[PDB]
Amino acid sequence: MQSIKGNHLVKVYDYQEDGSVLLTCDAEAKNITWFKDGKMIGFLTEDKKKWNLGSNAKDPRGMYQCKGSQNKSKPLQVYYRMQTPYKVSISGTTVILTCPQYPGSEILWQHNDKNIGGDEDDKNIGSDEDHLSLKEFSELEQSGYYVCYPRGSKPEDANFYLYLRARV
Amino acid sequence: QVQLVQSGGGVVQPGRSLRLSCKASGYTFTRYTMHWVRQAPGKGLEWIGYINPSRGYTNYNQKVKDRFTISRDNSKNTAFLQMDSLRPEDTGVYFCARYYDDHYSLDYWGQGTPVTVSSAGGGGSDIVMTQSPLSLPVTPGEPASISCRSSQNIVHNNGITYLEWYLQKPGQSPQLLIYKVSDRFSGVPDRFSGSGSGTDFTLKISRVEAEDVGVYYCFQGSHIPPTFGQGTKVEIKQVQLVQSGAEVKKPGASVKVSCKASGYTFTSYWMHWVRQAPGQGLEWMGNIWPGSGGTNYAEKFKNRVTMTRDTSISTAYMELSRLRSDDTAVYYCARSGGPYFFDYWGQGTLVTVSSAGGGGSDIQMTQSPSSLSASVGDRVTITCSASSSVSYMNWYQQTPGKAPKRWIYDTSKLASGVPSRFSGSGSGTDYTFTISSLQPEDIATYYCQQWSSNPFTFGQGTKLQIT
Amino acid sequence: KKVCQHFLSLQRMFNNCEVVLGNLEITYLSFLKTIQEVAGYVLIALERIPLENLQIIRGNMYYENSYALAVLSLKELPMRNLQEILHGAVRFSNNPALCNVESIQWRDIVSSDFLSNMSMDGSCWGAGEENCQKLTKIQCAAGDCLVCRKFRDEATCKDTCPPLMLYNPTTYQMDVNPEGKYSFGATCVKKCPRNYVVTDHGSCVRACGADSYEMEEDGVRKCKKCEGPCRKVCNGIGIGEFKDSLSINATNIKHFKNCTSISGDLHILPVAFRGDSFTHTPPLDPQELDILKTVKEITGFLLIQAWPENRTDLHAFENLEIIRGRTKQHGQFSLAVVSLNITSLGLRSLKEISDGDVIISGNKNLCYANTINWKKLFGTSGQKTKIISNRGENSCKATGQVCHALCSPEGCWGPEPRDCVSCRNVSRGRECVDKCNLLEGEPREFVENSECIQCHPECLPQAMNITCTGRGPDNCIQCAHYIDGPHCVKTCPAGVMGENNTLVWKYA
Repeated sequence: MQSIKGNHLVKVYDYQEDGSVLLTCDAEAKNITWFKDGKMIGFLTEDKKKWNLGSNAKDPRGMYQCKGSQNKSKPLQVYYRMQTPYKVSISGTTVILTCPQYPGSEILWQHNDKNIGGDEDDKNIGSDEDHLSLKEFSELEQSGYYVCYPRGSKPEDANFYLYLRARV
Repeated sequence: QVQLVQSGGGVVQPGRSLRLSCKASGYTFTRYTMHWVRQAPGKGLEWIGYINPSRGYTNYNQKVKDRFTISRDNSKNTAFLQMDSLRPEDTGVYFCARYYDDHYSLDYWGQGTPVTVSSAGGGGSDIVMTQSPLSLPVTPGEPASISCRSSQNIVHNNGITYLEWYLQKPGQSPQLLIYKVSDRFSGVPDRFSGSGSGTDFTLKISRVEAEDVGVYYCFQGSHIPPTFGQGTKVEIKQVQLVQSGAEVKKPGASVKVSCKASGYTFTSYWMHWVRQAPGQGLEWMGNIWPGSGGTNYAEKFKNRVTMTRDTSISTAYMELSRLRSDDTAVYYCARSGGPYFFDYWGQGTLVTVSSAGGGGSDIQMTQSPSSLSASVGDRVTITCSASSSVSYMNWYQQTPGKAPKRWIYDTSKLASGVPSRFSGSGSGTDYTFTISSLQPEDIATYYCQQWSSNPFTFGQGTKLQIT
Repeated sequence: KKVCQHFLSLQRMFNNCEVVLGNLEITYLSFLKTIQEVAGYVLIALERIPLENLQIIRGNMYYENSYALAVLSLKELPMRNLQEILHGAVRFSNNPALCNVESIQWRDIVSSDFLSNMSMDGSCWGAGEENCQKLTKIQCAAGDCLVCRKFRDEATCKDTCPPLMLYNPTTYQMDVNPEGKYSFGATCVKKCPRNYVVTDHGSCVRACGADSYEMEEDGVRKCKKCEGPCRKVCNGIGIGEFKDSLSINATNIKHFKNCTSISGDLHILPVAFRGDSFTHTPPLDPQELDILKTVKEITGFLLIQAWPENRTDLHAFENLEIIRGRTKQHGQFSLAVVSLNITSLGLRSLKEISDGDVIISGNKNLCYANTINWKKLFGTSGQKTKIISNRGENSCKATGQVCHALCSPEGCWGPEPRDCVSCRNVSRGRECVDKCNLLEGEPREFVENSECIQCHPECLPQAMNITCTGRGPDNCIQCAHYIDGPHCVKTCPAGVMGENNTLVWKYA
């Protein structure tokens, strides 16, 4: 989530005074090239480097990846609601997240670099195979990066992290 | 000291079930995933699966998912491996390993439990009926003689040498030729004849014609489990039971082979169901008296197969569940006769079972060299190639007769107690394990393991020796 | 006085035996000292065996032939009291270690049996000069006899104990004896003791199951003759050792011989008479099926779905009498003779089909079947017969395969006069002739409850009216032989037992 290890150089700049979603690219600044769903959405030649996806009220979504002088970085699944991507399902105040890769192994989940869904002592947090359910969703507290990985693998080895921002 | 203890193994007959126990000590059992690795004789480590003691979630290899059951007892800190319908291919050492999620390696390995799936089904039941010739070719019109020897004396309490030598013409149901020790079945010409006593028996074709072509498989009816012999395929130097149609399933599934009966009273003759494995001899599997539904299943499938009857329709179904790769065969449906077994046989429905095999899917680990001889002090380099990019590789050392011990984790991190002379290097699908100075204590098998995706893939292993 | 008939077992089961009613099988330490009298033999097969109290051997059994005193391969074996071995010969042979015995003669110890008296290796008898032969002949035999010739009730010597029955001339009939005493071993017992059952000869034995049957006609068990076959419960197909068998197979036919009450179910199917392979049983011979003829009740179901063709009836089960359906084949059928080639159903005795419904179907040559009134034979109201698909009823009538008019309209299980449910006339035993021998007839019987009762063979036939009104010689009207008081008799009583076993002359 916070670390860019694993080619996950795409991060959300959560320092916007307005409800605009700003994305940052962790690459050696020479020229920043941005992609959206594999298709390039812009090319920043020095100067500015953050990519504006517009107001967060527009529910921006897609797989955005950046590229400097090296190869393109790993994708960052954006899911705003105010390769197979992670599946987000919202029912009332309940949000369900699905691991894109479910080889049938014990899939572990992490939210803001903190494991979640392991202990059963949380009634509002349940894990069912590759399905992560979040009841009574808090917009300010549970939003952020999410990543799923089978037990044994590294979270940084995931193909992409899911940044969830939903107002329920 | 963290300790994993494997228990519950032993020698069992093919098809029997075994329950193993893996007690965990020295750590909180629920905090680390418990994994089982099977080490067959002469083969590399085969990751079977893992079970999460805290959540109860289980993962398994597709090959044994339909025959193995992994369970955990948090109150006992013991992991259990319940194996159903054990076959000879499952014979080997099974070891318990504690999975370190942060270290991305099974850090603690149990001493292992040896399993051998060989008991001759109680001994006499597996009356190995070795046929003296094998695929012996004969020109036409010659006094052929095919002899078969019986592992035990082929003499039942009733004294009738329930021995027979059935012919199987190419692409046809096997037919019975010698109904007793030397007689001939109706319609079986006098051209073929036989003789024998005790454990020695022989089948002779004084005149051999184009009809005589085929493979002659000898049944042995004295032993409670009927057992066809290996088979010599002779070469060149009404009532009809209709079988069902051919079907191909995927591993672990179920096939229901049907046999419609006409021409005889259905509820008056036992319907034994023999199965002829490709590249193997016939083996009886079980019977069902069409009236009373009673089943007598054999050992080799005693916990996988179910035979049903529909007397209303004069038909019988035999559902073999949890289909495995090596169960693929044509389950010919016979009717075991009065003084002769397997008299008139049906067409038989071929059923082939195999999955993708993960040739390009399951990441494959290729280690080079497989065996290396070096002097003490020479720099030893072992390569491990992955069929797909792996984020990290795990290196394990397994002493002969000892459990594998992790040597390198994270593809570069040496575990506690590992001398600095060992090093792992590489990324993705190319990894190297280097011993800068080989030592006399370093003689062992080194295996590289990929853990990016289940099931865990281990290399073929590099046997390092000191010249 | 304890009684007896591995060395430790014998030394524990014979140590206290004062008198053994079996034999003295001392073969191969000093466990016996007070064996007073033996009603049998003595199998002495070994060097110090006291045998002091051994007095009399009755020789009821013999090792080979009249072999009572068999010895082999015992100097300190002082059988001094053994003075007269009765009804046997002394095989006092093979005495290698025996001492002081050759000095004593071996002939005074036996009576009138010196012919088979072989013995080989005034005078002292046993070990030590303190013992002597003590000649008493050269009815006591052991020296108010100490050991009686035949029986000693308490102290008297008797040839025979007081009979349990003594003829009563006052009742003019051979009645019981109030002072009757069963001869337990060699003593007369008022009550058959030692849990011994009264036997035919009166000598109570603890085992009388051979050609007889156990009964309790009083407070003491009595051994009665086995009426036909005696009751011998054997589990059937489905219950017992054959619980997993699928039919009455050849390997399983033999164990059912003389088996009276098959407690499981006889279910002879095509496999049995066909012979079975995967069950490892050779074909059952049609002749061996006659073994089951002793069956008298099948507490189960009979689903006889194939019987040998050369037998035109199900003659092998011709004695089934109760087919009570504790278990039911297919739950509804109890007797289910189905799809055979039997001519007449032949089951002439089946008179209680308790539970199931009866389906006699498909037997394309079983014609006398449909006429039977299956209502009485069925024992439970949920029984409804299913007699279907047999040979043509009109074909049956035209072909003349109809019940012989010597039979009641209840229907008949066979053309013969034997197989008819009820008789239009009276019945003589299994069959039913047109008329009983009331006036004309050899046996000269009397009809009773529509059944012929053969008169007393000791009663002569009468040519003017009926011969004998009821069973028993007293009820006979004509008696050419002598008549004893108010009853006819074979002969007048002369050698009878009276108040003191007096030979009552009775009349001339």
